[PDB]
Amino acid sequence: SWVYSPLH
Amino acid sequence: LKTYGVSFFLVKEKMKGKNKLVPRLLGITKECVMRVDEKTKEVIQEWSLTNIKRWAASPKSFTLDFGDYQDGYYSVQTTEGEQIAQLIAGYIDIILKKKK
Repeated sequence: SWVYSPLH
Repeated sequence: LKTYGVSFFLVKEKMKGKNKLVPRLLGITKECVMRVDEKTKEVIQEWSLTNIKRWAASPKSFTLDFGDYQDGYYSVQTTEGEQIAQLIAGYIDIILKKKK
């Protein structure tokens, strides 16, 4: 699952 | 201003293999995160919020990745690893909102 950020 | 508007969080670290733990303070800035010692309450490191690639908050610890495998991930014990992720996941929305 983990989670990311909008920071592309 | 090594401590102005920055929220410090008491997180514990795992030294080499000591069954023990080492308290540490973590300053979350609006555009960067800093490693603050709990012993000296001084800033030990500084990081950019745009450097964090991902993270994982669990009811026991918090983990972050700068995307630099070589540097390796940085995880510590945090009873509120969630808020630290909500406070962080919250600043990332305020810096990108003004960048539009």
